[PDB]
Amino acid sequence: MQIFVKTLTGKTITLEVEPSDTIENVKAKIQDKEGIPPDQQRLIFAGKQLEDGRTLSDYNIQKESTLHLVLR
Amino acid sequence: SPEERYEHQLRQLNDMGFFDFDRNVAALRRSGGSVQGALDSLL
Repeated sequence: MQIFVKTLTGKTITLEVEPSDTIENVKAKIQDKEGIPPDQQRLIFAGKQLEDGRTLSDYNIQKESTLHLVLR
Repeated sequence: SPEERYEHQLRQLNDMGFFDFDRNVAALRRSGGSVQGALDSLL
């Protein structure tokens, strides 16, 4: 499925992911597309900072959901 | 006025799921307009 990741400068990144992908995996995808090291990434969705060992389905992130990326 | 001044950052915060207007304005005032800097306080 596709999801979107939006930065504070307004760049929107489109990722190909699966429901059972972890947050760790999503940060790696982000690195592959944009060059951002995973240790610098904070992913935010619905007022929560997403934790590396949880999955997208754990957070009810589904088709065409949008996450926000904030750098440390 | 902070509400006009931070209109963009307030929209960003709402899109991120932070809906507490007074809490958001206060955090942005303390960080000088920085969402990045306001985020620890809001979590």
